[PDB]
Amino acid sequence: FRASEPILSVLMWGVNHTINELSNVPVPVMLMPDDFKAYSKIKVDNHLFNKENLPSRFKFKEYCPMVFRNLRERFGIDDQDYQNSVTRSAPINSDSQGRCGTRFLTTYDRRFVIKTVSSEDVAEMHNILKKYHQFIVECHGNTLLPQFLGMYRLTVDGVETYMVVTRNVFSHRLTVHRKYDLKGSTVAREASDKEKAKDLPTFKDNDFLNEGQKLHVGEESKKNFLEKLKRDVEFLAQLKIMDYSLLVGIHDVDRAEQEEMEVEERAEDPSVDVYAMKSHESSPKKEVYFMAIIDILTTVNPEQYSKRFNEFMSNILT
Amino acid sequence: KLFRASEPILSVLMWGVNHTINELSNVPVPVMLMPDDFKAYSKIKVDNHLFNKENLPSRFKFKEYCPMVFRNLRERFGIDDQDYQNSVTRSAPINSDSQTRFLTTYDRRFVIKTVSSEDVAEMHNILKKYHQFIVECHGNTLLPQFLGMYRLTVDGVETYMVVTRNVFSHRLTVHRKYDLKGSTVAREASDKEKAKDLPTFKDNDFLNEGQKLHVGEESKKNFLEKLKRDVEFLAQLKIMDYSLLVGIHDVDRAEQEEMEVEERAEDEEFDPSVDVYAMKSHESSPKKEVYFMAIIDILTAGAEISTVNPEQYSKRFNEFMSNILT
Repeated sequence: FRASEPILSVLMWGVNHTINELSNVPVPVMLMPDDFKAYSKIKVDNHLFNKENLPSRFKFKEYCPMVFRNLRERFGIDDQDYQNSVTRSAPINSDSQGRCGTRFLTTYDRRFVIKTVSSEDVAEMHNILKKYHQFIVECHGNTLLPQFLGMYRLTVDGVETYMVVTRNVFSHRLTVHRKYDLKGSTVAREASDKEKAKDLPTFKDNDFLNEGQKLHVGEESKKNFLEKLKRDVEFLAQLKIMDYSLLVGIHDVDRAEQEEMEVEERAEDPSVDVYAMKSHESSPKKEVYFMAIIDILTTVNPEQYSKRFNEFMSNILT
Repeated sequence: KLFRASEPILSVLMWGVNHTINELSNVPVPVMLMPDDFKAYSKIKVDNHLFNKENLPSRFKFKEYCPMVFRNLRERFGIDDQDYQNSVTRSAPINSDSQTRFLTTYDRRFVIKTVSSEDVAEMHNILKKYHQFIVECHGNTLLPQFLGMYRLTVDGVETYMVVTRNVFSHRLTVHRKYDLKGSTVAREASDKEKAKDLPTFKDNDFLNEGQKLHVGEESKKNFLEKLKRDVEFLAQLKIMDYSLLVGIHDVDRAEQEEMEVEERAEDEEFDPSVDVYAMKSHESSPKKEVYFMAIIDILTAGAEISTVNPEQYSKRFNEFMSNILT
């Protein structure tokens, strides 16, 4: 069975079809250059058949099936785990920010996020995809960079929709009590918005800066984190990357307890290194940080944005 | 991991019966078939660029007629969809002895025929009646048991196919074959068929050969009763020109053939049908042979303009076949 929105049903049907389809096409010894130009396209038109959840006519297109499929194993994700996260239960909405873009979804299990990109972006992914993949080859899938697991284009009512599935920054288990969108840019737009008075506000640079923000990772982990950062922002620099920021999610354990308790009261802490990473445990007082670089796709010119982004983040940690 | 065949047409088939059957595994089995189900269909258009082409065409279309009705016709004939699927996708379907094309799954259990646009239409006209018939016979007929009907397109060329459980068994070999039409003497014999392969002998060939066909007296009854209602059903419609396929399997001969095969692994280097699976077989009154009989062409001098009609062909077909077995 499928979802609510006909597009969410065509998505589940698509990631299911494409992944199964891929289960029969053998894993190559290496990715040829054509694999970064290939794609799969499917046009369905069922008459009086199978329509209790799917549109009678729709199209589904998967960009570079082989390269993302490899990017998946490279990020240690089992295709079938990927498939079930998307087809088991319809993907719930998260919060599609009030600006550039359209929507932000997340699988029922909160593990993967489905961002609806633009035709422009889908073209950017293709330009960068080859280099980015080679980068991922020599990092062993260890980066604060978004780990792209798949990119699709669904069409319903002749309306094309582009999407870019990616493992989320925040964990699928633990809750993000306080969030941030550190751009690192020299003082411009970065503060009080209606957001501050929202469900979960996306505070910016100066908000975080004035809060004398506590981010004690240690001296062992802060090193390893900042060293990733150095090579990422440097990679992006190698290829003109447009205004990207660092996503910051904070999880207060003690607060989590209380919330968890009330839930248990009405009837009457740990991330997972691999299966929900990007997490960072606090040196002392119970907290977990979630940090990773974010809008790699799409006022001074960005090559200089690198050193600034790293220098801003270089001071956060302790 | 399921690779494909030689001809791109056989690869689009395996891809199709695999896609459609999996697709069907998610659409629940109805309490009953609505009238729309006999008018429905599923259509798929594939266009892969530089992807998945070591066995499949980069662009192709696949269409399945009335997915729900055949899927029901399948369980009604006691066939598991996945068993059906694997027979067609596990290993490319080999060619048979086409009288356009005649294929058979690697396991010899299902036969794939290439029908015409006309036939595909005939299937639709009869499909609701035929299905109702199958409902009240418990899948026990000498009539072809249609399991699926498709239309594949490659190089913009449409191809129609009608999958059906075969008359002959997938295990036992047919030593002598026949195509008994029952029609009053005419082309009641085979020309270049007598060639050397497995000849499709005809009425008069069978008639002159003093044909022994001892089915018994308990099975002869059940067969003729089963035949009476089929040819009568076909009559009720308009169907004609159909014949009865007859396959004979000599056990003792089979032994020898089987032995030499075992003998070569020595030098150079249980027995009958399954009522359920091979359900058209008939044991001979004496332990010596197995017969395979079922109606077949259900779709498509002096004075030509004044011949035999549907209602007349019925009684004749049953009367001719009524004497074959004893």
